[PDB]
Amino acid sequence: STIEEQAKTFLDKFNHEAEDLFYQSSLASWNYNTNITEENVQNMNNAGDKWSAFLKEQSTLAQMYPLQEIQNLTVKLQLQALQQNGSSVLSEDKSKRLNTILNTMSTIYSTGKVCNPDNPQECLLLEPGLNEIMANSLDYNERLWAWESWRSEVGKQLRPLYEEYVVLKNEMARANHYEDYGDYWRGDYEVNGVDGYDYSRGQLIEDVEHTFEEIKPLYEHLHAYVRAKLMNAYPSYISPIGCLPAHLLGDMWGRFWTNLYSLTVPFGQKPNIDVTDAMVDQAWDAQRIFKEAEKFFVSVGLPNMTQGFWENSMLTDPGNVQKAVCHPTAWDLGKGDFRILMCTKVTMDDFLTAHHEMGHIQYDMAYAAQPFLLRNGANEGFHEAVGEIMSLSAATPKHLKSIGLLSPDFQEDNETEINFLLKQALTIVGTLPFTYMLEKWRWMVFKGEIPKDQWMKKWWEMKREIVGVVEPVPHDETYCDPASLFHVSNDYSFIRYYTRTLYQFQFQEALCQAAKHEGPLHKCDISNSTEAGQKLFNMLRLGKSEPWTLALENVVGAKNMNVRPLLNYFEPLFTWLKDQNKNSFVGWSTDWSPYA
Amino acid sequence: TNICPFDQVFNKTQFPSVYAWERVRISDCVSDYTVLYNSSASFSTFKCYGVSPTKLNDLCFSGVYADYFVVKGDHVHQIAPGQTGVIADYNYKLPSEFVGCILAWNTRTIDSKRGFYYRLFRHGNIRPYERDTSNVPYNAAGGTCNQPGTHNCYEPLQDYGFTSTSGVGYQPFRVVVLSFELLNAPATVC
Ligand SMILES: *[C@@H]1O[C@H](CO)[C@@H](O)[C@H](O)[C@H]1NC(C)=O
Ligand SMILES: *[C@@H]1O[C@H](CO)[C@@H](O)[C@H](O)[C@H]1NC(C)=O
Ligand SMILES: *[C@@H]1O[C@H](CO)[C@@H](O)[C@H](O)[C@H]1NC(C)=O
Ligand SMILES: *[C@@H]1O[C@H](CO)[C@@H](O)[C@H](O)[C@H]1NC(C)=O
Ligand SMILES: [Zn+2]
Repeated sequence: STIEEQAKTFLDKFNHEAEDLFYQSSLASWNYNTNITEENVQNMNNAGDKWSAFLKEQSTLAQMYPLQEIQNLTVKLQLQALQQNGSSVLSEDKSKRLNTILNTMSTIYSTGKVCNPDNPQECLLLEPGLNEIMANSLDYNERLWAWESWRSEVGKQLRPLYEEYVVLKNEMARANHYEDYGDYWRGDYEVNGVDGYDYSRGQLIEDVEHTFEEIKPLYEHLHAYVRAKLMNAYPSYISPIGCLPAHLLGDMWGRFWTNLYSLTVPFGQKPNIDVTDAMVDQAWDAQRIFKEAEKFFVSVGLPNMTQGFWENSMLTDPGNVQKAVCHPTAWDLGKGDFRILMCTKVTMDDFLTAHHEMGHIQYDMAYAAQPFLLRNGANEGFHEAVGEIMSLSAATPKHLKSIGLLSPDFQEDNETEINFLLKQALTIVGTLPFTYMLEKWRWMVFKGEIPKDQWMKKWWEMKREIVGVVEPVPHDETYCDPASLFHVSNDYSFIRYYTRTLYQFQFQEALCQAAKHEGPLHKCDISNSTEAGQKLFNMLRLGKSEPWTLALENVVGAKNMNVRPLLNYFEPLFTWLKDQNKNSFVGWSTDWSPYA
Repeated sequence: TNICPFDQVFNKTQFPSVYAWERVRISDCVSDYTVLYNSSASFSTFKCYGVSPTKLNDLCFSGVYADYFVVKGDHVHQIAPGQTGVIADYNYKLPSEFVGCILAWNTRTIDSKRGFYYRLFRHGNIRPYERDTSNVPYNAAGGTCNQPGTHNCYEPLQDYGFTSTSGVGYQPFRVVVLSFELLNAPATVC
């Protein structure tokens, strides 16, 4: 009769019909990833295209049910998902031109090589090579060569291609009732139709800047301390009032500062915690690692793994003649099928990432009862944050004592506490200015407020003001340095890394109160706590059926992202850092340059 | 008096779909239910309505039926007196004054193939103990359509994709339903 009854019928056939195809397509991908043959890839190609051709045909007749005559909110969410025109709005020739442009960027980035001077025969690549230098070299004139050459041969050839990438993808957003491409990516945080929970697309910019204004006092103190320790390594290359050259941060792009731990350890005579030796002495294997991590989730009230998880998953390198891809991943094949692919080793690094992957699986079980189109996290930054907080708890010394890996005769002193936090700070805090600046540069380029003749000029002006990193060699308008990163060249959004960091410390703080934890936030463990698990399970079982604003309120009791819990985690490090820079300068001056 | 045919219908080679269930008839025989009690752990569901589950062997009925089909593990709770679901609306219905027993068990290694179907849409709920075996397209705004896959026209039969790798809730189950009649009549099964 009405238009809602005929819309629910379309959402009743699709759910049962799409699930069948999604299982077969995901079954062919598993076989190739565990058995690499030229015949197994044929099954993936044959099965995958069937699913791809299924969606466009089904979405074609989903546009004939208008959205202005439906009052039931759970139906509008599903209909809006299937009403997305996508890249199908562009013409026949414009779509092809965009498609070949993207494939070119993936090809050039993966096969890029640099040939060293005086040896024109043997050349060096990135995945091995250039990396090794940017992780294990202390020579000033050798790191500079690798930094500049890669951006001179790979980056320069991406300059003309990236210009067309903006203009061909801005018009796609304009036809889709968005004023630019940047607003497309900001639509993942949009909530409409619920009173008291609305979140406009333009409010993401205001909130990100508001939270970042409270991070600078912590960032400057860590920035000044790193600069002082780096003057010892390189005698006459760093100024005490200036910035840090871009080729001395422990990696190629400055994204993470983890490789600087050797030169910036506060107390070098005290070693870190490593339980690899204790595991091999007790004959731990791959099966034991995944058996112990399952017990962690049972204690907090969450369910345990299915029978098919053990019979079907892959937890050890096949060896012999069978080949496979060794990237750790979590699979949701459909129809209640969950597996894990991992080339496990008996180490501490592999013990922690087992909890990270198994945390993903628990999320997938929670919303398996939801409709098919509403089976995901609240937004792009929710799935990763859930897994991260599980690895934080397992890495605590108190947890390791319980599972018998660390002896009860292990005393924790304040010296080792600072060492642990600085290692964490060089990875979490150090990447926040980098993520905020790059996304801001991409956002303002799409709006068009940065002219094509000032792309590089404003790139390094924001670097010196927000990140405080100066270039070693002047870069003119023919360079495309931001395109040298994997995410930028391969069309991936970057703002999910900023929100994931903030979400993961709001979740941790809320869960530690439910467990009645007293003391610094970095020692809190959520094991054997049913209240923490019950609070977390309410968010997990919602899925995409509810606004992320309300889902966040179910755990932390707030409707907006906050940065205060992040500073609480790193508060002890803040006090120690101030006492180090009393006889030193905090901040940087933009007028300095190593080339003048 | 001869022995009941319960072991010839409780163990066959092929079972039908829910939309087409069989009604093998049991009459003029003596029956022994201890065979279904020795293999009690093989049944994932043993529910009896009207009569007690234990101490039912010494009963006398005026007529006993038997219906058997294959349904997924997520639709097993729908076979009961009083429910809406999807099976209780269009595939198999039980009267509210039903008396009998319901049995089900897992057959993941036998019925794990394509070929089992069930009804999805129809015009109105069916009556108790009704059999529908039509294959005509369905519409949400009129009578009969002549083009499945076309706007407001839908095919009413969905396949039970059966794979041994799937979860427990999506794995095949075989259901046998026994109905007992206890009115004033000559005794047939005792
Ligand atoms: C892997 O693929 C090869 C293809 O020649 C096949 O012979 C082999 O049986 C496969 N391995 C497994 C475990 O199925
Ligand atoms: C949306 O429809 C479902 C159908 O089961 C119903 O349960 C739910 O209450 C409806 N929500 C609204 C907005 O009323
Ligand atoms: C989960 O643990 C409970 C208690 O040990 C057990 O009864 C149940 O069978 C387990 N489920 C699985 C399949 O791990
Ligand atoms: C076949 O099944 C019937 C009941 O389902 C059982 O009594 C009989 O013993 C089974 N056959 C065998 C060989 O076990
Ligand atoms: Zn992950």
